Parts: sequence; C-alpha cells; structure tokens
Amino acid sequence: EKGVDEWLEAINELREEFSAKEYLPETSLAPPGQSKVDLLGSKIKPTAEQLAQWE
Amino acid sequence: PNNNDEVMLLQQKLLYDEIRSELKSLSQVPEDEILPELKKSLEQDKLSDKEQQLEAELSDFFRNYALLNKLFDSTKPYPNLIPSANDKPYSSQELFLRQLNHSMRTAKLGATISKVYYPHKDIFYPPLPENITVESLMSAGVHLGQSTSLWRSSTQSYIYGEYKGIHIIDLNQTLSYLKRAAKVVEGVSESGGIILFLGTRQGQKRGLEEAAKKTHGYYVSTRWIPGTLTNSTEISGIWEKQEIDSNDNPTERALSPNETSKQVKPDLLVVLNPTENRNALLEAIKSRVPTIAIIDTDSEPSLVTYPIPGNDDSLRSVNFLLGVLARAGQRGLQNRLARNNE
Amino acid sequence: LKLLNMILSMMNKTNNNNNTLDSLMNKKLLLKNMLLDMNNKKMNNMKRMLNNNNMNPAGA
Amino acid sequence: INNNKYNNMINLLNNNNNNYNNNNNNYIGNINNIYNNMTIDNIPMDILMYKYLVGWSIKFK
Amino acid sequence: LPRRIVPKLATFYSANPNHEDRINRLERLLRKYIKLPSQNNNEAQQTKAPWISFDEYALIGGGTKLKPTQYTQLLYMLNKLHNIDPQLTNDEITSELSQYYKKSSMLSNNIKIKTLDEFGRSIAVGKRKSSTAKVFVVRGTGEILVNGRQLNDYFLKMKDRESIMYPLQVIESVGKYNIFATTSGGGPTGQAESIMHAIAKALVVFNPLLKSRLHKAGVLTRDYRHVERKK
Amino acid sequence: QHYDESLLSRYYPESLLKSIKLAQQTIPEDTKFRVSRNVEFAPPYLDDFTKIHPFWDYKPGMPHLHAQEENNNFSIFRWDQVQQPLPGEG
Ligand SMILES: [Mg+2]
Repeated sequence: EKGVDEWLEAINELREEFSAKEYLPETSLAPPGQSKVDLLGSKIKPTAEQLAQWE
Repeated sequence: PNNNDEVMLLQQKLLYDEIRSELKSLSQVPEDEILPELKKSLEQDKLSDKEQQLEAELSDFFRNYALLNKLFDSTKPYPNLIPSANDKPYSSQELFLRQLNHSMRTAKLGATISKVYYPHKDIFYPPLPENITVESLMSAGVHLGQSTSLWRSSTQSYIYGEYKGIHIIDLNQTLSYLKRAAKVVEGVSESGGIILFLGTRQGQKRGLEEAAKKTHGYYVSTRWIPGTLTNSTEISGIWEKQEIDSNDNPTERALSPNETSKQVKPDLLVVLNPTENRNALLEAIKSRVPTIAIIDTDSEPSLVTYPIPGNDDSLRSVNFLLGVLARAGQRGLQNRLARNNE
Repeated sequence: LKLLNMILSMMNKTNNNNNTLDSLMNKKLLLKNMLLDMNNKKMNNMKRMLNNNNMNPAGA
Repeated sequence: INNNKYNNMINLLNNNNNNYNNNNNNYIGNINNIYNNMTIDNIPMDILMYKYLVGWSIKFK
Repeated sequence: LPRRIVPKLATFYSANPNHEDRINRLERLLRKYIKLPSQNNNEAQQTKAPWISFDEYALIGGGTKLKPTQYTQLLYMLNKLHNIDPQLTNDEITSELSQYYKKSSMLSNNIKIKTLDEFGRSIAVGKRKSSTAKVFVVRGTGEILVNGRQLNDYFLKMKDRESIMYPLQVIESVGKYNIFATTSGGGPTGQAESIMHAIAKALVVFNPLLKSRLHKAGVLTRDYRHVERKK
Repeated sequence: QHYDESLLSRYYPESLLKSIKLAQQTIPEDTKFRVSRNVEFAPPYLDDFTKIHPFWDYKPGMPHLHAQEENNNFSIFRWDQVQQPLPGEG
C-alpha cells in the first residue's frame, strides 16, 4: 500500500525534524522558508447576491 | 551554481500555498455534503494491516505535537518580503530592493568626488585638535562675528578687524583657545568626569547628542531649567542614577536611597550659545563647575573659564567646534579605557 | 479511519487542481498545516479558560 | 498579586496540569498551583484599605 | 576597578530625561531606516493604531513632568515607524514598538457573529422611551403583524406606520421580508419607533454590507431621550 | 482530586478527617467546578482553614455577631489591652 507507505514515511520524517529541536508551534511549524508564524478569520465573504444588492 | 537549492524551497512554498488554499475551500462546504459520504465509505471499507499503522501513528503524532505539547515557552534581511511569481512583474517592495541593489554597486560608477563639503561629516568625522588650521576654521565660518553696532567692547582683544559691517574674529587666537579648551575636555574625559553639553539653538540637538555619545557624556538641547545645579534636589533628585566601573559598564549594584538623592554635579559644562544661557553660566559659577563656551563678539568672555572666540550663530561653525571638542573627549575616554586593559 | 481518509480526501481535492513530490513532500506539508490548525485551537481554548477564572484576585 | 496568579495559571495550562471536554470545562487544575505563593502571610495585610491617616481637620465654634 | 555614581540617562539634565531618552531611541530607528518606504494602504486608512494612553505613558515618560505635546511627539514617531511597509519592516522596529502597544492580549472580545436561527429568522430588540420591541424578521413578501394584530389595527397613526417601514425603505426591501413584531410599554410613538429600531438591527444579519447605509439613515442609533424629572 | 485517608491523615487534624471523608463521598470525582464572577465567597489567597489566625480570625472567647459560645461562657475578663495585636512584625 504505497499510500500507507508514503504517509508513514512522511510521518516519521516529521517526527525527526521536530525532535531535532524543542517543539514550539510558532517555530517548528512555520511555512517553508519562514522563521515562525504566530498562533493568533471570521470575516465572512459576502455572497454574490449580498454584494449585488450593495452595488 | 547553487540556485537549485533556493528553487527546492520555492517549490515547497508554492505547494504549501496550494494546500492552504484548498483547506479553506473545504471550510465552506457544509458537513452534510462530506461527512455522511465519508463515513459511509469507511462503513463500506475494511482496514488493512498497513492502514492500521497510520491509524495509530497519526493518533500519536497528533497526540504528541498538537495536544500534549507546550503552546509557548517560558533571509535575515527583509524576512517578511512576499516574492512575486516569476511570470508576474516586480512588486513595489521588490522594486525598492532592486533599486537598493543598484544603489550599492552601480549608482556610484563614473567618478569620485573630492574637496566637497558634506555637512554631516562635521559631526561624524571631526578632525583632531592638532590638525586644525586657520583655513579649516575660516571654511566653517568661525571668523564671522556680530554687527559692529552690537559690539560688546570687552571682546576687543579677540577682534581681527571689521569687514562688511561685522567684526572679524582673530582665528589665530581662536585656534589657541580651541586647543586649550580641547585639552581640558580630554583631561576631564580621561579622568572620568561628567561632561555636559548645553546648546538650545534650533538644530544643535544632532551635534549635541553625538558629542555626548562619543564622550560618554550628557547633553541638553531643549531648555536649561533654572536651578538645575543650585536647586538640584528639587529638579533632578527623582531621576535615576547608576554605578559604573572603570570601563563605564554598569556594575548593577542597587543604590541606597541615600546615594540616589545626592546632587550629581557636572565636572565640565560646554555651552554653545552662552548669550542665551546666562542662568546656566551663573549656576556653574555658584557651583564651582568649570565651563567652556563659544564667545561671539557680543558675548561676555569673563563669564566662562575657557572661552573659545568664534561665530555662535552658524550651525556649521558651532558643529565644527563642537566636533573638535567631542573628538578630544573621545581620545581621553579611549586612553582611560586603554590603561585599564593594560 | 477518518483520521486517514480526511487527509487522503484533502489531497484528492488538491488532486483536482493537479489535473512524485505529492508522495512525500505534499504529504508532509499537509500534516504540518494540520498541526498549526490544531495548535491554534488549543491556544483559543486557553484564552477562554483564563477569561472564565479570576485572573485578577486582588483588584482589577 | 494579579500578575502572580495569571502566571500561575498560564504555567498550569501550558503544562497540561477529552478534546471535546477541552472546549466546555474551565477547571484549570489543582487549587495549590493556581494560588501558589499567595498565602495569608503576604496577601491580606498588603491589600487592606484605609490603613494610614493622611489628613485631619478639627473645627471649633 | 574604581567605581563611581553617574546619571543613568544621557538626558539626565533635561526637563524630562525619561521622555527625551525614549524619543532619542525612536529617532535613531527613523534615521537608520529613513529609506524604507511607507505603507500604501495608509490611503486605505488601515484601522490599526493601539497606542498606550497619555496616563499610561506617564508611568514611563516622566510622570508629572510629561506634557501633552511630548506625548503628541511620541505618537508621531510611533506611527511613522508603524506605518513602514509590513514586508520591508524588521525586528528591531517591531521590538521597540511592542512596548508602546496597549495591552489587550490576555483578554478577548465579547461579540459573536449574529446569524439567522433555525427557521431563518433574525431576532432583534429595540427600545424607545419606556417602550420595548422584539421583532422577528424572515424573508417573505411584506407581511407584518404587531402583537398578532394587523398593522392598521394596532397603529392608527400613519406616521407611526411610516416610521416602521423606513428601515426597509432605506435598503429598498419593503416587499422582501415578513415582520412579526411584539411590543410592550410606553405609547404608540415609543412602540412604533422601538420597532423601527429593532427592524434596522435585525436587517444587518441578512446583508452586513448595508450596515453603513442603515447607520447613515439614523435607524441604528438608540434614541436616548426619556422623560426627565424636573431638577 | 480525591485522596486516600492515609495521605489526608498526615496533614489534616483528626477532628477534620470525618468532614473530608463525607465530602469525598458526596462530591463526585468528575465534578467540573465553575468560578463565580458575582460573589467572592473564598478569600483572595489559598487557605485550608485548619488553623485559627490570632488576628485575621475572630478571637476565641470574645463576644461578636458569630460567637458560638453561650453568653455565660465568654473568656475575656480583662479589658485594659487591645485584644488582637497586629499580625506579623506587629
Ligand atoms: Mg552671535
């Protein structure tokens, strides 16, 4: 089952990367090539009918 | 040669944006569309030995780095730039960084500039007192005194002559007085004294702040509070003092309330505009604090210990003389820190 | 097995736009994103718990 | 005192002292940890009010 | 080795040594990063400027010595550093600015997004004088009921009826909703205008983009006037 | 948390163990205590309430609104000194 094989290879590589350093959400789980994203939306997007009425 | 390394990251960065974009797409879909169909598949599916591996590997991987973890703890330049796609044109921020790259390398090609006066260099690259000439003083405008109509005849001995309705200060004497004043600043700095630079004319702050910084001294650019020295306990007692070693590093020792209320008197006062700071000069006299000041043709020489005859109205002349005194202090400070090392 | 099928489904949706980095590179990129969404949930819960106790015992 | 209790809870939460129940209950943990270093020997006498006479006016007529 | 006591701040002999030192620190940053461009969203009037209050800055900026113009000077430099383009900003600037942000992180907001209920109804309450009104707005065809009675029966004055219709007339949705209004207390005018206020607050859920138009018409403002005991 | 009698019997006085046992049989272990933000019943500090403080508690034997002694069983017969001196340093 390559699906379970590649998933189980991806889960253990992640374990090693997080193990290398103290696991902190902001730092360890940052976007690729990013120092860290802070653990800090409900700005609903108007529907096409809502926006048409406003226009 | 190594560009591929960066390309490998960008690939992941692009993939990450794709994963996030479609994570938000599924956040809008109602659960009734996905959940029941998803559960039904599992009801119609049978787990295999391998499938179970991830059934518990992910449970722990999510029960270790998501639930049982510490949410908190008890590219270096411009790291927040959002690069644009290789097909899209440069963003406004990228154009700024693209221009900065040009400014460092190309923008200065073709010629060098010599024998041109740059105002900022008077503050940041002051000359040493021994290298000062009459030409340099004259280039700074130090010789331009006040109108002959405003003459304070007590300055007669500093005057070289009158020209174009103003008195010309004798720069030969200015140089000798400046060298003497500079040596005093160097001595006090090398001895560890408190040097205060006072100047309240518009524009002097920049020169005053740098002079204090390079001599480890103090400055006042806004207003001299009458009584700062004679009534120091009612004005300056509340402000914080600190103990320092011979290297001017804070010892960190907490100070007894007795030591924090005692008057802290300057060892030397430098006044850029003495005609507007009579209060400070009289307090210095009352407090036996030696003083240095630029003495223009309408200014009283005897009110200061070490007068420097010179134009006090031009920022260039003032910053030129202040720069020389500030560097003299710096050399004294460097000689004191050097004798401590060896 | 929603633990697995939901993550497989997520890649299926991304597969729509895709219409083998996806074997190990994308798979990892997804697990990490989920962990950052499960850590923000836990951060929000702490704020609720702290706002429902008496953070200010003596004056406020 | 207010910053000593907030720190106590922040630490008792960051150390984890049912995920579904982790969205309803607000019980932070052991009473001792929440009130660590807050005893009768240092809290009561420091918060008591009206403890110092600072003014007095005596009139006759 | 020999130790001596010296003033802590370079501005010790100034009128307000604490404020001048803080200004100097910000001025250094504005000099070191003079080239960095400023936000072009400033024209878009980004709604972010949570700086500490004058009284809060007086704890760190000289206390009684602190003058209002000195606080104004601090804000002009805090905003200028804050308005540097977010992409091109650095840690140094943000570190310095963090100490001046009003502390509101330990606490959270008390507002939860309003949504239609299980039957598609928007429920809002309004008050005028001594009257109160609870309205149920749902999408419909312009049917209105006041306390179970026809509008013309309950409200005899046409001006009271026109007041109830005004919020729907602003969003041009008079024939798009069914209103079930319940009112109690005060008299006809208080109840009619309390219903008016409650309909306006209930219409914002159907389209939050029309709140600005409702506010501009004046139907979302609670009328404060009440009978005052003569003093 | 519910503790075994052994542990509780090494820290609390015997007279108070029966109350602790009855409370551990009436309050279920899975009780989710809530914090009141209207009425503050407990003090702002932690206290087991096992010892009578000479100052912060009512003086034993003194008459007061919540005195539990009978009116003929008070033990304050001298009134020339302040009954409750200030706590700590004094
Ligand atoms: Mg002059």
